[PDB]
Formats: sequence, structure tokens, C-alpha cells
Amino acid sequence: FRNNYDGDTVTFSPTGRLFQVEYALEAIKQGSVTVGLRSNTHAVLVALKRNADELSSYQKKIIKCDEHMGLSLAGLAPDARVLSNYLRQQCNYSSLVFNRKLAVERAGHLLCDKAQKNTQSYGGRPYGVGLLIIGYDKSGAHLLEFQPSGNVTELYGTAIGARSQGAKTYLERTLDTFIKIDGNPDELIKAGVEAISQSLRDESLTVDNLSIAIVGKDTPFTIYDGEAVAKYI
Amino acid sequence: TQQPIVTGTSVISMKYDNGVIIAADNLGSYGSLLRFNGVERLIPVGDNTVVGISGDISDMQHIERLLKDLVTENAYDNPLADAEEALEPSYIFEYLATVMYQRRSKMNPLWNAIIVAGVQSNGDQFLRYVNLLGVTYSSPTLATGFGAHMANPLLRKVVDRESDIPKTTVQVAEEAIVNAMRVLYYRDARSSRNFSLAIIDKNTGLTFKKNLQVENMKWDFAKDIKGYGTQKI
Repeated sequence: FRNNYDGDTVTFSPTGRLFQVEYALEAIKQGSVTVGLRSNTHAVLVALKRNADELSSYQKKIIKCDEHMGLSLAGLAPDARVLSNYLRQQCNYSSLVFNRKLAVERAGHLLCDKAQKNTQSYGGRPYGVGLLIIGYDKSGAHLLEFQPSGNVTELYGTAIGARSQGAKTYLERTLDTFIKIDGNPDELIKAGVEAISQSLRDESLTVDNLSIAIVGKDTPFTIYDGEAVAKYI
Repeated sequence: TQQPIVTGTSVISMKYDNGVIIAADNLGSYGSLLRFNGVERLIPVGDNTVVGISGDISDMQHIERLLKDLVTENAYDNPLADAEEALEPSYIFEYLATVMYQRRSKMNPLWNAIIVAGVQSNGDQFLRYVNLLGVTYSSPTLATGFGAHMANPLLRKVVDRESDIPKTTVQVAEEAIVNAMRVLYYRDARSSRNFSLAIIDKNTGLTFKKNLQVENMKWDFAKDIKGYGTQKI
């Protein structure tokens, strides 16, 4: 079975599955956990940075795309660099040509279409990384979940990566609460850090291990690492 | 590189306390031949913007097609197309300016002079100019071609600087514009008596007036003029 239909992205299995895409999705599950959640005034990204040795640094997981948009990654870092770069350009194009800030919803559509092309043609390969996009545009705060299959969804909160299921259940429980944490960034963040620690197991979030990002009403997308995240541990 | 063939003359405009006014006659000239008379040179985009075009008419019609497409395109996968994500006057202007400058940079201009009039979503008045060279500028009053020489002087007696805007009513402004159109009909050999006038108010919305006519003209004093110097009868 599978072995005969998983040679490339241009082959459908007898049950209508695309294995190369499913294998790419598996690289996400092997990636470190990251969480995202929003209220009506702010959107937050929380990520657990992974290190190789105790002599190495913890690889960044959050990338800024514009003053009002950013994302967190889980899976192949290089693919995240390619995709975030494409998004940086799309945000750029929107500002230069229409003097308009790119709608988060539109960014999701562009990402979906870019990923899709790599699941229907020969020679290419699907992107092997998951993305959580947050932003504040003309219709408020937003959170998107991007999958290499091309499926992009808008949520109040979510999580991807290994053991991501813990945080996801916690968020699906805390909903009514954090969704109302308006005009209070520090609270939304703590709400996110609590969600991520629901997927811990190995260790505990430290200072050079935690990474947070926020965007909102009067808050440009900014990234907090190290000492700057101490007050949340 | 080209040369204009069928052309539209002046486009005049100014801003008042609650919005902007723009007008242009309905003539399409062919050199000295006043060839076409049912030409509308004021292009409404949505209900918050009006684009007035002078210069080559074939290029004007092309710009018209471009604008209708911007509207269609903006409505795609956009559930907020008639609300928060509707086209803003500033987006429309930046787009045209971009196009105008790229075309002159390829030595193949759209032989026009354009004025984009409208009201932003936050109530701000929008008035900006762009021409075949890609040159852009804003002012309380704007006029192209002949109107730049004869209309701006009359319109600037009403609004000479920024602080004069809030002190100016729709009635005063429209009166000034209408008088300017009459003056242009007196001294511009490529003008028409019929014209269109549009008002974009942050409260009353868009008011598009068609088939206006220059009225209250003074010609009687002509009976007394005879000869060119010494002739008495």
C-alpha cells in the first residue's frame, strides 16, 4: 500500500490521500511547541525554543513580517524562512502600491495558495513547517493557523508542535476568559504562558528558553526574549 | 512615447468643512474640433471616491477599466468589502500614482492629469493629484490644465490655507466651483458649457450631478464694442 503511493506529491493513494503532504505534516508534530491566542485588542504568540546541546543557543521560533503582523513556526526552520519572507514581500507590496496594511485574512489566503502549488506539481515538495500568524488590522486582532497542506484557519487560540494537544485543550477551556482580556497585555501573555506550560514534560520554561510576541491596538508587533520574559516565568 | 488624440480639458476641485467637490465638463476634443459631447470625465469608485481625469480619452477609458477591476478584485474573498475593508480614496490614489510612474518610467505614459477626491473612513477629506510624469501633490484646491491657471486663483480666495477649510460650507464651495466653471467656459477654447459635478460629504455621502450648464453669462456689453481701434460704427 502506502509505499507505492508515497513517492511524490503528484500521486493520489487509492483512498484519496496525499502521503508526501502527510509526511510533511509529521515534521510539524516533531517540532517544538508554540501557542497563539487573542482577545479583541491584542494577539499573542508564545513559543518554547529548543536547543541542540547545552553549549548551543535556542533556535528562534518567532518572525516579524511587518509592524502589524508576525508568526511563529514549528517544523523545518528553512521553510519558515521562505514563507515568512514571501509574507514580508506581500505586506510590503500592499503598503508601497496601495498604501494599505495587508489584512491578516488576505495573508492567510496568499500563504494557502503558495503552499498548494507545491502539492500538485512534479519535482517540488510540500513545505514541512506549521505557522501561527497573529496581527492587528482594520478589523481587529487575528490569529491564523497554517498547515503545509495549504489549509489556513482563523481561531481565537491554538497550538502546534509536540504535545501541542495539552495547551490546545486548556485554551479550548479558558476561551470565555482570555477572549475578554482586553486592554491588558500582561494578562493575555500570562494566559498564554499558562497554556504552553500545559504541554511541558521534559523541563520547565526558563529565561533563555521562552519566547513571546505581541501585537495590538496601539502595540506594534514586538518580540520578547530572555531577560525581557523573566517577569512571566 | 505617444501623442494625445481625443482629449478632455480641465478638472477642478477643492475641499470644504465636511468633504470635497470636483467637477469637469463633458467634452472630448479632437484637436480644435469639439467632436464629442456626452463624455463623462468624473469616475465614481464605490461611494467615497470620485476620480476626475483630463488628457487623452482613450487612456481615460483604460483607467476606467482598471478602476472597475480594482473594485471586483477587492471584493474577492473579502467578507468586509462593503465595510472595514472597502476601497479607501488613498488606496485608489496610490494605485493610480504607482501605475502612472511606472508607465512614464518605461517611456510609454498614460497621457493624463488626474485628481482623486474623496472622504476617508475616519472622516478626513482626501484631495490629491497625479499626472503622466508620475508627479504628485496635495493642496486645499487642485485643478489641471487651464483650470490650474484660472480656477485655482478664484478657489484660493475662498480657501487660501488649511485653516480656511472648517470655515467653508458646501454652499460656498459649490458656488465657487460653479463660478470657476463659467470663467473657464469664457476663456478656454477647448471647454464645453455642459459639465458634471460631484460632492463627497462625510455625512450626506456621494452626490453626483449630471447635465449642469453654465448659466448667468454676461455678453450684453459686446454690442458696444466696434472695430479694433479707430472704427466708430
